[PDB]
Amino acid sequence: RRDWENPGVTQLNRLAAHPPFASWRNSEEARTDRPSQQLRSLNGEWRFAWFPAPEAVPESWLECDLPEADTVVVPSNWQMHGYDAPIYTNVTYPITVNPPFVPTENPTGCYSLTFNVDESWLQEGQTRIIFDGVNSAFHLWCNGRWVGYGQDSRLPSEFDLSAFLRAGENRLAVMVLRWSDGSYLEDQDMWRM
Amino acid sequence: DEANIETHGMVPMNRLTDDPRWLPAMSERVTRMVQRDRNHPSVIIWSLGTESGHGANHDALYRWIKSVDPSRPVQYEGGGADTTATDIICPMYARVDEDQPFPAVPKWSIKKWLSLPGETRPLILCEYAHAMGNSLGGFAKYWQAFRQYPRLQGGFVWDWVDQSLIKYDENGNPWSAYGGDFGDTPNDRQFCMNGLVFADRTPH
Amino acid sequence: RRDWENPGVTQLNRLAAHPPFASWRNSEEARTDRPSQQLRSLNGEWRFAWFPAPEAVPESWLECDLPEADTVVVPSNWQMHGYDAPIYTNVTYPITVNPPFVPTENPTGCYSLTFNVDESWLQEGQTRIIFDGVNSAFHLWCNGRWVGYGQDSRLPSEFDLSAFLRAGENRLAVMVLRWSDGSYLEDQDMWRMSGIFRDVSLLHKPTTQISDFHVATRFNDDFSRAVLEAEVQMCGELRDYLRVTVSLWQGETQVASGTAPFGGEIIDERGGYADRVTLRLNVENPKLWSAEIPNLYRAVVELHTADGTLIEAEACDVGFREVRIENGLLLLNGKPLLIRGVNRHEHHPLHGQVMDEQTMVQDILLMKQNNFNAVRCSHYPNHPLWYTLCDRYGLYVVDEANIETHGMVPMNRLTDDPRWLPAMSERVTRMVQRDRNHPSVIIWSLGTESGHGANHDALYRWIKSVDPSRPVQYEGGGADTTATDIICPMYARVDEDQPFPAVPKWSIKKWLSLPGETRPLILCEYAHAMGNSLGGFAKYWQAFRQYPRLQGGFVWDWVDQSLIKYDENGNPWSAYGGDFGDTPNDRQFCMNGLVFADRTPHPALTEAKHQQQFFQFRLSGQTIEVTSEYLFRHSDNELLHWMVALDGKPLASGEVPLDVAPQGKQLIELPELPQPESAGQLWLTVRVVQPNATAWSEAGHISAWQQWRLAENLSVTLPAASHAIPHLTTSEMDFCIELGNKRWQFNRQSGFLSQMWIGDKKQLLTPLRDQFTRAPLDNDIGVSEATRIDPNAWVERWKAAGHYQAEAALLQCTADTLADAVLITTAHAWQHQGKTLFISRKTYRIDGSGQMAITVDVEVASDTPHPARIGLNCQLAQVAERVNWLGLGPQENYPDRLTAACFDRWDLPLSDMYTPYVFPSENGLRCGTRELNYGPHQWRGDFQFNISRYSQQQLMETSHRHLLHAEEGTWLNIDGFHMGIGGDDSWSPSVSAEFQLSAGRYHYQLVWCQK
Ligand SMILES: O=C1O[C@H](CO)[C@H](O)[C@H](O)[C@H]1O
Ligand SMILES: O=C1O[C@H](CO)[C@H](O)[C@H](O)[C@H]1O
Ligand SMILES: [Mg+2]
Ligand SMILES: [Mg+2]
Ligand SMILES: [Mg+2]
Ligand SMILES: [Mg+2]
Ligand code: NA
Ligand code: NA
Ligand code: NA
Ligand code: NA
Ligand code: NA
Ligand code: NA
Repeated sequence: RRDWENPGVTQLNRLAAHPPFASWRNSEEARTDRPSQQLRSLNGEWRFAWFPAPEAVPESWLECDLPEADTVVVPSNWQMHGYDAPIYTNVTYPITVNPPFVPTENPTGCYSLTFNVDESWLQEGQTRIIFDGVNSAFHLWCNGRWVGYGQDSRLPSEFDLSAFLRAGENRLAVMVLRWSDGSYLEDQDMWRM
Repeated sequence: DEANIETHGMVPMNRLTDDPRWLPAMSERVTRMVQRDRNHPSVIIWSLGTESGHGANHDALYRWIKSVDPSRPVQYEGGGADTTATDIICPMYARVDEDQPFPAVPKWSIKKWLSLPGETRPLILCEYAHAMGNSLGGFAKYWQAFRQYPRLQGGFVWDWVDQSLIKYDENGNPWSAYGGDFGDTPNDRQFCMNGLVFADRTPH
Repeated sequence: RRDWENPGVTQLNRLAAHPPFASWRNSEEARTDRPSQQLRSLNGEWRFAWFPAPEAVPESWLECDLPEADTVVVPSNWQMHGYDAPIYTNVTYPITVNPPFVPTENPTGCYSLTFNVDESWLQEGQTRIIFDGVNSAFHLWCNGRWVGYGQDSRLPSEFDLSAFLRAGENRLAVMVLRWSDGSYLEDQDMWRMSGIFRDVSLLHKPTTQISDFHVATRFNDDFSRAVLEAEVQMCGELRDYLRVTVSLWQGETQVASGTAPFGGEIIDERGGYADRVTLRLNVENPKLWSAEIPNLYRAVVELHTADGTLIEAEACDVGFREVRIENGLLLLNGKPLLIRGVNRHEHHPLHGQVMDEQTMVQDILLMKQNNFNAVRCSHYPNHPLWYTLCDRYGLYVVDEANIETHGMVPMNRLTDDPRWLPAMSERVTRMVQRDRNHPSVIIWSLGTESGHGANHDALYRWIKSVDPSRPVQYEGGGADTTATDIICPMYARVDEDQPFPAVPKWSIKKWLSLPGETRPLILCEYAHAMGNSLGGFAKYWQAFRQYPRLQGGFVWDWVDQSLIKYDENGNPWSAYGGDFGDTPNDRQFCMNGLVFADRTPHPALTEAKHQQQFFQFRLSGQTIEVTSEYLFRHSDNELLHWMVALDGKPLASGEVPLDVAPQGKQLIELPELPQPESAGQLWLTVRVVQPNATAWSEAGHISAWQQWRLAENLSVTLPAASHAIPHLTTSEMDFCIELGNKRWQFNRQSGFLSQMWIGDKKQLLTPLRDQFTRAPLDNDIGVSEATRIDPNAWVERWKAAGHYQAEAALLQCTADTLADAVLITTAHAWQHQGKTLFISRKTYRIDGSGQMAITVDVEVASDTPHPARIGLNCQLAQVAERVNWLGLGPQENYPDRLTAACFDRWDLPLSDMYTPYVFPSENGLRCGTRELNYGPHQWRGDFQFNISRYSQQQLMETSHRHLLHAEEGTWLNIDGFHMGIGGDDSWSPSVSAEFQLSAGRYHYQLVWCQK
């Protein structure tokens, strides 16, 4: 399935959209808008590898960090890290106009992260992952198992990781595609990253 | 608040937005936006996106919003700035006194646009006074009209900050780069710099 | 991927929807609409194998026929071949409600077809396959390779097989799933079946082709001039030499034509559509289309080169008509319509939901023959041929999207969820893209019973934007939401409000004038014709005619959804909910039609025909005023026949040609009617007859009728004096009376006439007793179940009050000898647990002439539920071939459903005095009867009666008509009064107050004698 070349598939297993949540367990913290122990940020150093196309991504990556990958800061546009060139085009699409298809040479960004989750999250409640922005489409894996897929580079994509998380170390695998059928709806006059 | 939808490069511009096949993809960019930001008081108007012509998908989504959230007007400039999918006449670069009668999507003088037969909507340019390089000549002409005409309620200058990027030379000294400076081609060169301030926020 | 449990995946590799194509390579064949060599049918014998789930299907099936498979005909529903059971459920979903998931045990139908494909089809062009209907989802394979997937059981799914085919033998494998996420949007109240129930075919199109085309017709103020606008789209390589020619034909005469190269007008800053072209043809004095005169033109769309070389041609029938709502009225060609509509499901007693041309033609003819001019596709796009037939025969059509989520809680849980907007949009948009060129379709419907959600508002606007030529309606959420141009309630009553919270059903007359309301009102459903129903139908039509903005409605519904099953002896019988083991099920609720599944009319059909007549009549003196309700046609195929009779005895008759303009009037002066030579009531009956046969009716067809009482001469002459005097004999247990060869016996213990003798042959099998109950009609029952009682239903109120258990208690029984007669006086009280329900006081006067005059006076406790009837009954020993009566007929008629019946002398075989409702109940009643004759018996008076070989007891104890058995003798029920049957709906008391027996005291008299 080349879900990234089908406008009929804009996501897979993605949760419903909603207003900003923090899941406070103290009304006074909610009122004052202070931090919430139930909302953790995964921003920081991640592992990253660049590929010319998704077909070039090694399957071992799903359950094992790629030795040749680099440690980079997230969030970020990989063009700003020098992996490939940012493209500045106004009206004309950066790829051949042939919907819903995109170029076979599709820059793929493979992000990964090893993290731990406090025990209590594993015994009760629902734990979801929130990607406020991924350009322009991606597939998600947690501990080697496929979780979901999502499009639209400017809105959050959320997925329930409750059934995927384990005690100790967990690993996220995010394969980001530069181009997708979603690109046909994102032809803004700005740098294409 | 504007939906992440722009199909400017299509020919015609509404080839996708008038196609029911793309209604699903388009609807999610609109509906998920409203679901996320509808509680923000700062958001006072919803936008269906930009430069995607005027397609039947815009009308459907326009009505969806009007139904889901009647507290905010909905605007969209595609297809002539005054279609059935916008509550506000929101032209891009329409001039103060001079008409630009392009076929199908003319940009009437804003003073004239307001009184076209049957027209009663407020007019707020979603884009005007292209601030590219040494620009903003004639800016005062817009504000004199905004103040004299009740229904001419302003607009949004294009735009805030230059989209120039930092590159370094041999001596590791930084310089502002634009289209094509990364080997990117085809590219549109300096057309990515239309701000009132430099990328570092230094005022023009 | 479990695509069948993902509302985000409604298809894979499916081609865009479009109007009917045939890819003619000859313009003349396109014009005449003859067959096309480029459109083959793959209908016929296929290979089929049934599996309990998709995971049980062997991979070998993808490239090799399964030996265990059977050869079956396609199209078809596999439940009809017996592979599994069809399920009948109304509102509750046939599967657990857990969107978007379905049962793991999901019946899977594996179809396959080995067929040939000629090399010419593969050497060039595009070969695609078209599945007109697959219920409810399927994956497709061609020569072992996966092609695509499709959902929405009521619209065609097309795929390009150009790259999968080979010259010679090919094999298609189709895995059909019974359940899918699509099922959540298909909760219509009908049998739940599955399979490839619609046509399958192969269509060859050129590389450069016509990919779509829209036809529009706009007019000037008086419709004296029209402009036909045709937008045509193409696929393939764009070239300057390409051209499109749209020609309009009226028979073999080309009336107009237009040619132009591709390239539309500039649309936006990026230009226009280079792959599109709009042709505009001027048409002077166009012949207008309507259900009255279905005038049609032929539009031929030719894709060709600059100098005339044809690439391909498509075409359609064009009906010049304008549909618009103005000032609160729905107008057709500038005239306010009056919809005589009916809801019609696609149902066949043997084939299930497979539709064939014969059946469709038979339905249309019956509909038009019974004065219907409109039909609603309840509740999904129909078989494509349906629209073509409606275009040609002339019926107004409401095309409806296949969307119904009745079983959800609340009803709009999915339709208000943006996550289901994609699935919903495809059912609406693909429908419009398919049927937008059919003139018969005058209104689009967004579906039914799915509440009102934001998705409806979005799609409503989409249609309004894409096709401004037709109004859009939708009843969900209150029938008057922002998603409907027409107030279209279901079962809203005429004068009575039903103020339900949130979604009240206002009296239709009240609904129109609610503050701020200005829209027209047309019920999308009314007069629920379930079983013995349609009582009160005349009230709706009187309102429709008096109020301009009340423009009709669609009766629910056309045909009973019963299915044929065979007994141990191989004889067929009609089955309903649960008869296939299906459970849960909603029993007989699937049978609400005006006609039986085999299309035999129910008695109600005639009441509808009469009320939907297109000619109205008024009588003044000897002048009959005929008014035409036709909006466009003159009465050029009608003659008025009149007849005057004295109590059934023809006095005079004649004929007069009708020449009335649409909405015009005609005065007909009847000649001098000579006074009768005897006493009695003179009756005038008029009938509109169509001399000539038509495309929908045969010569001599009766389209309308009406009756009037003329002069009446009350009899004042007393009977010839008798010399004989009946002799009264008394015993401890009986009061016997004898006169000549006749004898009467009254049981002194029961107080009823226990026997009568002609000569010395017994006349009764059961004593003549009072009866205050009736075998419950479906309307009496409502949704009351034995395990789920609804206390409000009439049957429940009667049961709770003990009307069915009441025992007659003798209060009096005397006998007096008069000058020339014997007088028996009786009095009974029916009590239930100390409560006196009824009191019956009678007198039987037997004179020397042998006549027994029975006088009855009944008292009804004001606080007991109003009784179903007030009469007498007995089982006669006689079993005669015919029934002759002077009263309303010839068909079954009840107090609130007798406008269609006429007063006259009727004679029918006993069998016709019984209406075979699949679910047995009180039936066959005839009202306003002054004389009844059966065998040597004659009853005179002013009563209601029904007569058959079935007792009320058997009828109420029997669930299916094929289980009834003729009892000994003939059961006779003679009522002085009978309650209405109702029908405004069949799930709440619907009998209007004026037809309820609430007078408290009743009186009636009957004379029983021998002829
Ligand atoms: O119409 C427009 O004009 C600007 C030109 O700089 C810029 O491209 C905006 O994104 C676009 O909406
Ligand atoms: O409201 C309705 O009433 C009918 C009852 O027989 C039938 O279920 C229709 O499909 C439904 O729309
Ligand atoms: Mg996609
Ligand atoms: Mg642009
Ligand atoms: Mg699905
Ligand atoms: Mg229903
Ligand atoms: Na102003
Ligand atoms: Na720019
Ligand atoms: Na009316
Ligand atoms: Na029903
Ligand atoms: Na005539
Ligand atoms: Na019964």
